[PDB]
Order: sequence, then C-alpha cells, then structure tokens
Amino acid sequence: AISKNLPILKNHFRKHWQERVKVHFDQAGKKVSRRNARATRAAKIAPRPLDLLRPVVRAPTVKYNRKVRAGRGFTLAEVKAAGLTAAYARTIGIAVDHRRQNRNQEIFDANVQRLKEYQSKIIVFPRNGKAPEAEQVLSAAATFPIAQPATDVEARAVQDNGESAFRTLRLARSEKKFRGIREKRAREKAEAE
Amino acid sequence: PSRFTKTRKHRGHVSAGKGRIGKHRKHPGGRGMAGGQHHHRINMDKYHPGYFGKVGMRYFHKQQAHFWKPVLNLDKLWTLIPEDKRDQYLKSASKETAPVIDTLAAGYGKILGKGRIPNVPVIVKARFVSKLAEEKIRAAGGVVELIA
Amino acid sequence: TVKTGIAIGLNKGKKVTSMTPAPKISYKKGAASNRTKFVRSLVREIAGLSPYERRLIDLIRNSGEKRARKVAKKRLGSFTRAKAKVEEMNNIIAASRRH
Amino acid sequence: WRKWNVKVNHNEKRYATASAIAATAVASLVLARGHRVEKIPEIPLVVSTDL
Amino acid sequence: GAYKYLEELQRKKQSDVLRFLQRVRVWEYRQKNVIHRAARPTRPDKARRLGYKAKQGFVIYRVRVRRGNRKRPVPKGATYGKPTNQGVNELKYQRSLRATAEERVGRRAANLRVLNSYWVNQDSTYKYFEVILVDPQHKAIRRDARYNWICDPVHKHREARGLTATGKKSRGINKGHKFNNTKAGRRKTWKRQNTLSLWRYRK
RNA sequence: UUGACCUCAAAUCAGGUAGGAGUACCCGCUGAACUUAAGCAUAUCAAUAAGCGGAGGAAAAGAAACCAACCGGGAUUGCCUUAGUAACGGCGAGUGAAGCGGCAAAAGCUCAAAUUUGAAAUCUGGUACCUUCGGUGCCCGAGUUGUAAUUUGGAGAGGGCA
RNA sequence: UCUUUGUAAAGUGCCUUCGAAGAGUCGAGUUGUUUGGGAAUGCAGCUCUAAGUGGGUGGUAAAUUCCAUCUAAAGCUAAAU
RNA sequence: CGGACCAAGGAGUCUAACGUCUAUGCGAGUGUUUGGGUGUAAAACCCAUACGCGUAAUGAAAGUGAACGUAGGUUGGGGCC
RNA sequence: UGACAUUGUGAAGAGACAUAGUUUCU
Ligand SMILES: [Mg+2]
Ligand SMILES: [Mg+2]
Ligand SMILES: [Mg+2]
Ligand SMILES: [Mg+2]
Ligand SMILES: [Mg+2]
Ligand SMILES: [Mg+2]
Ligand SMILES: [Mg+2]
Ligand SMILES: [Mg+2]
Ligand SMILES: [Mg+2]
Ligand SMILES: [Mg+2]
Ligand SMILES: [Mg+2]
Ligand SMILES: [Mg+2]
Ligand SMILES: [Mg+2]
Ligand SMILES: [Mg+2]
Ligand SMILES: [Mg+2]
Ligand SMILES: [Mg+2]
Ligand SMILES: [Mg+2]
Ligand SMILES: [Mg+2]
Ligand SMILES: [Mg+2]
Ligand SMILES: [Mg+2]
Ligand SMILES: [Mg+2]
Ligand SMILES: [Mg+2]
Ligand SMILES: [Mg+2]
Ligand SMILES: [Mg+2]
Ligand SMILES: [Mg+2]
Ligand SMILES: [Mg+2]
Ligand SMILES: [Mg+2]
Ligand SMILES: [Mg+2]
Ligand SMILES: [Mg+2]
Ligand SMILES: [Mg+2]
Ligand SMILES: [Mg+2]
Ligand SMILES: [Mg+2]
Ligand SMILES: [Mg+2]
Ligand SMILES: [Mg+2]
Ligand SMILES: [Mg+2]
Ligand SMILES: [Mg+2]
Ligand SMILES: [Mg+2]
Ligand SMILES: [Mg+2]
Ligand SMILES: [Mg+2]
Ligand SMILES: [Mg+2]
Ligand SMILES: [Mg+2]
Ligand SMILES: [Mg+2]
Ligand SMILES: [Mg+2]
Ligand SMILES: [Mg+2]
Ligand SMILES: [Mg+2]
Ligand SMILES: [Mg+2]
Ligand SMILES: [Mg+2]
Ligand SMILES: [Mg+2]
Ligand SMILES: [Mg+2]
Ligand SMILES: [Mg+2]
Ligand SMILES: [Mg+2]
Ligand SMILES: [Mg+2]
Ligand SMILES: [Mg+2]
Ligand SMILES: [Mg+2]
Ligand SMILES: [Mg+2]
Ligand SMILES: [Mg+2]
Ligand SMILES: [Mg+2]
Ligand SMILES: [Mg+2]
Ligand SMILES: [Mg+2]
Ligand SMILES: [Mg+2]
Ligand SMILES: [Mg+2]
Ligand SMILES: [Mg+2]
Ligand SMILES: [Mg+2]
Ligand SMILES: [Mg+2]
Ligand SMILES: [Mg+2]
Ligand SMILES: [Mg+2]
Ligand SMILES: [Mg+2]
Ligand SMILES: [Mg+2]
Ligand SMILES: [Mg+2]
Ligand SMILES: [Mg+2]
Ligand SMILES: [Mg+2]
Ligand SMILES: [Mg+2]
Ligand SMILES: [Mg+2]
Ligand SMILES: [Mg+2]
Ligand SMILES: [Mg+2]
Ligand SMILES: [Mg+2]
Ligand SMILES: [Mg+2]
Ligand SMILES: [Mg+2]
Ligand SMILES: [Mg+2]
Ligand SMILES: [Mg+2]
Ligand SMILES: [Mg+2]
Ligand SMILES: [Mg+2]
Ligand SMILES: [Mg+2]
Ligand SMILES: [Mg+2]
Ligand SMILES: [Mg+2]
Ligand SMILES: [Mg+2]
Ligand SMILES: [Mg+2]
Ligand SMILES: [Mg+2]
Ligand SMILES: [Mg+2]
Ligand SMILES: [Mg+2]
Ligand SMILES: [Mg+2]
Ligand SMILES: [Mg+2]
Ligand SMILES: [Mg+2]
Ligand SMILES: [Mg+2]
Repeated sequence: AISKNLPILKNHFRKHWQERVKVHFDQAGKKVSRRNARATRAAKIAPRPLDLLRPVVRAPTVKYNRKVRAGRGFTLAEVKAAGLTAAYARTIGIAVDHRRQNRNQEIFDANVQRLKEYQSKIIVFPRNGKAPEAEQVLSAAATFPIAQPATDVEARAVQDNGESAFRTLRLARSEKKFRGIREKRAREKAEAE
Repeated sequence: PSRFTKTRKHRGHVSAGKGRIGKHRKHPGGRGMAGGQHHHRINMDKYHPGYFGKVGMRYFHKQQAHFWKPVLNLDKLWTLIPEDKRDQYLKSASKETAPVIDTLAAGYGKILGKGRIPNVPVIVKARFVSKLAEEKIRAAGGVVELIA
Repeated sequence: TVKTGIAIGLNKGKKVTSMTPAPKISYKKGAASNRTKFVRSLVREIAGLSPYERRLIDLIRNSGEKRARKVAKKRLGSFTRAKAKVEEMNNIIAASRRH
Repeated sequence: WRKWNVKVNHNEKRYATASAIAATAVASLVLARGHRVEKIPEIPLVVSTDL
Repeated sequence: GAYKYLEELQRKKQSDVLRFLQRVRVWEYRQKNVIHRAARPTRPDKARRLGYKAKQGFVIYRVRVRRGNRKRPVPKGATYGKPTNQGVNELKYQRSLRATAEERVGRRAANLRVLNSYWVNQDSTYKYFEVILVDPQHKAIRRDARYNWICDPVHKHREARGLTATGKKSRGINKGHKFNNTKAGRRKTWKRQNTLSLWRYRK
C-alpha cells in the first residue's frame, strides 16, 4: 500500500472510531435551546443585564500583547480606588478577581475609569419594595465596550539621530549573548591576587 | 452522485474493471506504509527522499507563538495606510509631517526589504527590521523606530 | 527591572509606567511566627533526637560537614535539605554541649 | 455521518439569488415557468403598499 | 492550644517516645478484628483537621489492610498471551491501601458516609488506618448546614468512586501540565480527544 | 459496702439506614486476544471488549501548590482552533498532547490550626402544649480527649483613635 | 398585611502589636505500570523520609548564584457538557 | 470446476484526509453556518472577534532574509505596430 | 540465596575519633 507520487497521509482510523462519531444534528436544536435559555434568564433576572462588568486586560505573550481584552474581574485595588468594596461591587453586577494584580498604571486608571462610568450609568433599586420598573438593557459588555488604546498620531516629524535600528538590534542581541562570559572575566580578573 | 459513478458502467462485465488475472484481493502490498524499506523502497526514494531517519535537535514543549513574527516587505508597507489617507501622504512627502505606521498594530513582526517604495518619508515603528529594509527606508527619508 | 523598550536584548520589553502592587500574605506562608518557634522548640527537647540524627552529629564531630552532608543527602531526599539538616545539627551541637 | 447539508460560498449564494430576482422580470421566463401571466398589467408587478 | 503541640509531636515518629507508643499500639490493633469500631480518634488533631467533629453522628473505624504488591491471580502463573503481559509478580495496583481501607469499612457501615481517613501505624504485614464517617440521617448532621452536603444522594459510597482525598489522589486529579492525562478524568478526557466530530457544514 | 470512669457486650430494647434492580450516558478497578507491522517478540489493536465495585438527572471537574516569561493572564466544563503539530516510536509500522486566541456558560466560597474562660454561649433524643418540613418549656443524654460565635490567606485577629 | 427582630448584627478610615496556615506527608531511591512527556507524564508497591526568608512548579541529568510564579498533603459548589 | 428447474433477495459503498483534472465564486486574498443576530423555525436572510490556508525563504540551530540593471543579456516565439 | 523492613533487652568478645564509651558485627 505504497504507490504513485502521493503525499504521505496520516489518517488515524485504527481504533474502533466508528463508536465515537459526534454528528451535530442538534446544532439548530441547541441554538434554539440556547436562545430560549437566555430569554428566560433575561426575564428571571429582573431589569438586571444578563452579564457582569468585565475589566480591561492586556493579553499575555509576545503574540497577543498588542491587543487589549476583557479580563475576569476588577482586582481589589481597582475596586477600592474606584470607591467601593469587593463584597458590594459583586451585588452591583461588577466582576471582581481576587487573583489579578496591578503592575501597569495605564490599565489601572483604565479600569478605575471603567468603574466610574459603570456606576454613573446604572441605577440601584432600593431594598424596600417599590421596584420602579426601569426596563433591562441586556448586555453591559455592549454598553461599556472595550476599545483598543490609541498609541500615537497619524504623522509627525522624522527624527533621525542616525543609529541603524537594525544594528541596535544586533548589538542588544550580542550584549545579552556575552553577558555571562564577560562576568566570568570580571570574577577571574578581580580575583588576580 | 452515484448515477455518474463508473461502477454503474461496469455492471454486466464480470470483473468490475479490476482484471481477471490480477483480481481485486484484500491487501497485496500489505496495509499502509508497510515495507517502505523493502518491496516499496523504489517509491519511497524519489517521491519521498529524506523520509527515513533523524535530523537536527529535539525541542521539548515548544510553544509556537514564542516564534511569532510575521513578515512584511517594503514591497507592500504603504498598503498598511488606508487608500484615501494614502495619496495624501504620497504627495507632500516631508519631515515635520510624515506618516507613522505601527506595523505591529497591523500584526507584523519584522520588515524585510523586497523592493522599492516611493521617495516619501515614512516613520516605521516595528519590532525587527532587516538591514536593507531599514536602509531603504532612510534613502526615502524615513526612520525605523524600534518598538516592543 | 525597567524594560529597555526594544524587542530583544537584556531587559527587552515595552516601557510601561509601573505600579508594584500591594503584597499578598499567601507569599508569607512559610514564615516563622513566635507560636511555631515556641512549640517546635518545646517539642524538640521533649522527644529529642532520632536514630539518624545521632549518627549525624557524631559524624560531624568526627568526620566534618562534608561526610555529614553526603550521608544526610542520601538519608533525606536532597542535597539542599541535607545542607539545612547539617546546620540544624551544628546548632544542636554549638548551643548545647558548648556554651 | 453521511454528508447531509452542503456549504455554498456566501457570495456565490448571493449571485444565485440576485440572478433569481433579476429574472422575476423577464416576462418570458415567468411564463416558461408555469405562471399564467399573459393578462397582467406589467412586469415587474408592483402593487400598492396598502397590500 | 494543645492541638498544635500534638501535630508537631507526630512528625517525630523516629523519636523514642513515639516509637514506644507505635510499637505498643500496633500490637493492640493486631489483636482486635481487621475492622473494628474505634472508641475515639487516636490522633484527635489529625481527625479534626480532616473534617472530624466530636458530636453525635461522627463515627471512627479502624481497619487493617495487608501490604505489598498485587499478585495477579491467574492460575499457576499462566497468562496466555504476549510476553509483555506475562507479568505476575511485580504488579502493584493503582489504588493505595488507604483506598482499600476506606472501601472495606464503608461497605461494613453501609448507612455511613465515609468522609476521610488517616494512617496510624504499620508493621511488615499490615497498614493500619482510622476512617472518619458521618451518619447522614442523624439529625445532628441533617441540620448543621456545614456537614449536611454529605447527606445528598451524590455522595453515596464516595470512597468507591474515588472521591475521598485518596481517591482524587490516585485518580490523578490536579491542575497542571504534569496532569494533562488525568485531570478532567482520564477516561473522559481520553474519550474526548478520541471523538470524531462532524458538523452539518463540514469544516 | 456503695457510686463513678474507661473499654467491651446483650436485647423481638426506641427510632432509623444498607442490600436488589437498572446501567444509554457518568466515577473507579481490572484487563485480553483476533488484528496491523506484508514473517515476529518491542509496538499496534487498546490504557479498547469481556469481568468487578459505585452514583445522578446528569456525573465528574472546579475557585490555582494554575498558565506563563507577556505591556503578563486568572475556578471548572465544553466547542472552534492550536495540530495530525511539539513529542513518543524494532525513529519501523504506527502514535500524539498542551499554553496562548474566539466562543458557550458564568459564581462563588468553608474547615483545621485561636482562651467564651466574667461563666458550652452548642447539640440528638424523651415528654407536654402549640400556629407541626417546624417552635416553646421541662427532663435524661452528647460534649471540655472541645460542642458554638469569631477567622480562612483575597486575608485576618488583639489593642487605640475617629 | 401583622409582628419590630435590638440595649442585636454588619460595612468603611487611621495608629499599634501580631498574623497561628494540614507529615509516614512533601521529597528521595528502587520496582512495575502508564503517558507525546523524551537522564523518566501520572499512578502504585517496598525502603528512606523533610522544612519554615519554608514548600511546590518553571518539559535535558548535576553543582553554585539569581529570578518568576503559585501555596500541597482537609472541604462544598449552579450553568454551558 | 459451478450449474436439475422457477421466482424473490444478492456484491466497489459511506466516511476522514489527500493527488491530478474540471466547473463556479471572489482574488492578494479567501473561507457567513464554533458562535451571535433573526425567522413563516432543523430552512432562508444577516454578522463581530478570531482562526485556517495563501501572501518568504533558508539553516540541525542561534539566526539572517530577496532590484548593478527599464527586474538583466542571448536565441526561438503567437499577436500587434 | 542475599539485602532492607517487621526488630526489641542483656553479657563476653572483636571493631574507630587515634587505649575514656555513643555506634557496628560474631
Ligand atoms: Mg510511480
Ligand atoms: Mg481520529
Ligand atoms: Mg486494526
Ligand atoms: Mg446524539
Ligand atoms: Mg437543544
Ligand atoms: Mg452570558
Ligand atoms: Mg498589562
Ligand atoms: Mg495572549
Ligand atoms: Mg418589595
Ligand atoms: Mg444518482
Ligand atoms: Mg447512468
Ligand atoms: Mg465501461
Ligand atoms: Mg454493460
Ligand atoms: Mg480499473
Ligand atoms: Mg485481466
Ligand atoms: Mg474474476
Ligand atoms: Mg494470465
Ligand atoms: Mg500473476
Ligand atoms: Mg519498490
Ligand atoms: Mg518517520
Ligand atoms: Mg534530540
Ligand atoms: Mg532545541
Ligand atoms: Mg537585508
Ligand atoms: Mg460554492
Ligand atoms: Mg521531624
Ligand atoms: Mg459516642
Ligand atoms: Mg494465549
Ligand atoms: Mg505487544
Ligand atoms: Mg508482623
Ligand atoms: Mg495522552
Ligand atoms: Mg474519566
Ligand atoms: Mg479514568
Ligand atoms: Mg454545521
Ligand atoms: Mg469537504
Ligand atoms: Mg427494636
Ligand atoms: Mg448495587
Ligand atoms: Mg459498572
Ligand atoms: Mg489492558
Ligand atoms: Mg491474556
Ligand atoms: Mg478487527
Ligand atoms: Mg504496525
Ligand atoms: Mg501481522
Ligand atoms: Mg499478511
Ligand atoms: Mg503469524
Ligand atoms: Mg495504531
Ligand atoms: Mg499500551
Ligand atoms: Mg475503542
Ligand atoms: Mg466493559
Ligand atoms: Mg443533582
Ligand atoms: Mg434515581
Ligand atoms: Mg444541565
Ligand atoms: Mg485559595
Ligand atoms: Mg482558566
Ligand atoms: Mg509530528
Ligand atoms: Mg508516520
Ligand atoms: Mg495510545
Ligand atoms: Mg491521537
Ligand atoms: Mg478565551
Ligand atoms: Mg455559592
Ligand atoms: Mg467582623
Ligand atoms: Mg470554629
Ligand atoms: Mg493547605
Ligand atoms: Mg533501594
Ligand atoms: Mg493495569
Ligand atoms: Mg530527561
Ligand atoms: Mg514512570
Ligand atoms: Mg520558590
Ligand atoms: Mg536544579
Ligand atoms: Mg501572575
Ligand atoms: Mg467539610
Ligand atoms: Mg466535588
Ligand atoms: Mg478449482
Ligand atoms: Mg455439478
Ligand atoms: Mg454479494
Ligand atoms: Mg465513491
Ligand atoms: Mg474561478
Ligand atoms: Mg494580504
Ligand atoms: Mg444554517
Ligand atoms: Mg422569514
Ligand atoms: Mg427548530
Ligand atoms: Mg436580517
Ligand atoms: Mg464580537
Ligand atoms: Mg484570514
Ligand atoms: Mg502559517
Ligand atoms: Mg508554500
Ligand atoms: Mg510579497
Ligand atoms: Mg531564502
Ligand atoms: Mg525560521
Ligand atoms: Mg550571528
Ligand atoms: Mg552586486
Ligand atoms: Mg552590492
Ligand atoms: Mg552571449
Ligand atoms: Mg541471614
Ligand atoms: Mg524488647
């Protein structure tokens, strides 16, 4: 079973695979069922808006850190700085993440201002009774979209201090490459009697 | 669909087009890639030279992404500017006011230099340039601004 | 730290205005406490030393902190827990059968 | 697990339905399709929004 | 508090005081039945930190399970099959004696829910365990919002489904790259990655 | 002599619980060989079938002893993808995951270790009455070899001040 | 709509002192099994067996120096499946 | 060698991944259908962010990365002038 | 068949810090 000039294929069908075939015949089913599930949650949830407030966050790794992206919750620092407690911010549809830490000021002001605008654009019904029907906005994500931070201006003055950029890269690369060796030349040399 | 299939045409002739001498048995050569060093080696060297044996280094738990670095040539480059805005800067090429192109914002990792861009000054922010890419930018009066 | 601002090199990274957040107690899980100093210290003198610990302080006093470390490395798991186990035995010696 | 549904390119799809709209004029195709239309005002047949 | 002292003392099992106790205790347990009900916890600091409580509806049971490999039964050593499967004698069983200990008592006390268990002693033949169980019909527990989760029906013989602490252990249930194979539940996750999934609009 | 305590017994003692079924799906144990490698033993079939124990309407997993190496992310589960890839492999036949990204759903927490010590503040049962999925009084009993309040690392506690 | 549960319970600011955090376990040798996991991915048996500025992880073994990152050996939990 | 006779059953299928070729859409791009929206409801209509393949190659790798010139010279070239 | 664990208490004799007794074997 090797013949002709054909690409060598790797079709893993040597277990009892026919036993584990999942045809998503219920694809339309489960969408109908998912839409109804939300239409019930909408109605159960009073004028509350189906989702919670999510923070801005810079995506990890050298591939996605350009983008900004909704994170889990708001850190204890941002919540406080935006003037409320963790325990209470939860009952106000705000997601709080005890695990996230604040190391970048920009993101920090970003989320604290995100909490200001959230508070300013909601209303919290009294515990009493009244329940002054005020009709649900359905998301919150949609209400307070997350936008990509603008980083510069369209045009600007060309400044050429004259230093190759390319060669800056080679040099910075090299300095790291010989950093430990050149330190073994400082310990063997400062050792000289 | 089955009505265009050649087996409709084979109905009535004894062998289904599979030969009376040679038959259509189960697996004559053996199943799969069996005997690529033996009865099937003529077909593996040629069509597949290089198939057997090892080369280079192993790399446990390599995460592609570490190596994420799409490439863009001066070739294009001016395409990262919307077309209306584009002609505005192509004309009135100067210092003082020269477009900034955040090629990482466009999702590129390195600028290569495939070839020739107009003599307009451009300010190129990028993570990595090639020596030529960077030189060819300057000949047009632009600079490269190493970012991260 | 402070990132250089470029894509390779030594402190490689994006320049960002820093913050250094407030510190987490869960980082202090190993820390001492007078409560655990007292009780472990009071226990030590009740139950004393163990067979391998006796063979360990005699082995120091008659063979030094290297054969002691060697045999302690095999007795415990590691070279590093043995490093720290020898020291404990040094301070069993010094503080006791000396001053 | 026979293939039941079929993927058509969204754009080819529009071309098809665009073309199908285009020929709802063209008196002849409508006649050729069944559709007793010899006694109608004109083609296309636009009627009052009051419908 | 006296609990913190007991805990620290118990990490000195090679100390003359503790091995006096362990040698005299292990002899006693080997005179009682392999499964026998315990008067009280004999490590009250360990019990209480695994979920034990000193109130009606908390049971302690002490159990003895033999040590060593699992000899594959198989008459006369005869395996019938390939030589990779010829092993009879260095085969070890993927569950700890702790699991064996809990399981045999939990059957003995079918009306109890096994909460946890701790090691107590061992000789060359037997490991000895004490197993802490809860009576889910005792109103002292059925009330008590803290422990009454145990009374739900989803916690029947949690010791035979690998849901006690030792079960989750041998079932390899922990987050991380060191646990990819067994983490959402090894057979589940196997089956997943071995499902062929075809959509209506094949991709 | 009399009364306790500890540990262990017995009752057709008062009240209860377990078994068995089923098993499509779920948590475990145990475990082949046909087969494939054109022979065959490693491998493969397959961590599959058969055998054994245990659950539910789902089960399990789950609020990081996690992922990362970034400008960092942030419980679990599942899809799309990562990928027939990194890697394993008589490196043969064959095998083969994970992080990031988009999406569905979203949700969070509690014990142990603390002197209430100016008051075991806690709890099963019996019993009478009541407004009976329960409350009250009373009495035996549990419990200091520790039952409650307080605290759970994101913290938090004792002081003092506002 | 009836009881006010309360001389009750909780939230927050500043100063001071503290800040308890799971062991025959973590870990180590060996054996067997398993895994894509490769000087060893999980699991189990036997032997050895810790610590508190400690412990675990950081996908090539070791010695030294740093750095990052969580907080094990106890527990509950709806949905998407 | 099979076949006493007759009726009725009776054998290149479906799937995953591919080679060449062809038709069609769009074209340095392309792919609505995991999902959301919506609906006369498994249909049809609509769509944000990603992702996949393509637009760069080459080394085991660290790495580097495509104009001497009208994107070259020569010779044949349909077509056109 | 060996080692380790179960495995403890005496006494005589050998064995080292190199002929005080913690430790090891007959
Ligand atoms: Mg050929
Ligand atoms: Mg498959
Ligand atoms: Mg097969
Ligand atoms: Mg189905
Ligand atoms: Mg459905
Ligand atoms: Mg939602
Ligand atoms: Mg950031
Ligand atoms: Mg990312
Ligand atoms: Mg009301
Ligand atoms: Mg047909
Ligand atoms: Mg035909
Ligand atoms: Mg023909
Ligand atoms: Mg014919
Ligand atoms: Mg043919
Ligand atoms: Mg023929
Ligand atoms: Mg024939
Ligand atoms: Mg012939
Ligand atoms: Mg022939
Ligand atoms: Mg050949
Ligand atoms: Mg190969
Ligand atoms: Mg290699
Ligand atoms: Mg490498
Ligand atoms: Mg270059
Ligand atoms: Mg089409
Ligand atoms: Mg100790
Ligand atoms: Mg009792
Ligand atoms: Mg056989
Ligand atoms: Mg085999
Ligand atoms: Mg014995
Ligand atoms: Mg696997
Ligand atoms: Mg499973
Ligand atoms: Mg499993
Ligand atoms: Mg589909
Ligand atoms: Mg297809
Ligand atoms: Mg009775
Ligand atoms: Mg049953
Ligand atoms: Mg079963
Ligand atoms: Mg098997
Ligand atoms: Mg067999
Ligand atoms: Mg078969
Ligand atoms: Mg094979
Ligand atoms: Mg074969
Ligand atoms: Mg054959
Ligand atoms: Mg054979
Ligand atoms: Mg196979
Ligand atoms: Mg196998
Ligand atoms: Mg199977
Ligand atoms: Mg079965
Ligand atoms: Mg349920
Ligand atoms: Mg039921
Ligand atoms: Mg459900
Ligand atoms: Mg936690
Ligand atoms: Mg996560
Ligand atoms: Mg591969
Ligand atoms: Mg292959
Ligand atoms: Mg396999
Ligand atoms: Mg696979
Ligand atoms: Mg995501
Ligand atoms: Mg909850
Ligand atoms: Mg409080
Ligand atoms: Mg408490
Ligand atoms: Mg802990
Ligand atoms: Mg050994
Ligand atoms: Mg097995
Ligand atoms: Mg290795
Ligand atoms: Mg292994
Ligand atoms: Mg560390
Ligand atoms: Mg190391
Ligand atoms: Mg972090
Ligand atoms: Mg609990
Ligand atoms: Mg659970
Ligand atoms: Mg013949
Ligand atoms: Mg005949
Ligand atoms: Mg047939
Ligand atoms: Mg076909
Ligand atoms: Mg075309
Ligand atoms: Mg393009
Ligand atoms: Mg559709
Ligand atoms: Mg419609
Ligand atoms: Mg429908
Ligand atoms: Mg529409
Ligand atoms: Mg969107
Ligand atoms: Mg694309
Ligand atoms: Mg690509
Ligand atoms: Mg290509
Ligand atoms: Mg190009
Ligand atoms: Mg190249
Ligand atoms: Mg490369
Ligand atoms: Mg170089
Ligand atoms: Mg040249
Ligand atoms: Mg040149
Ligand atoms: Mg020439
Ligand atoms: Mg002997
Ligand atoms: Mg003795």
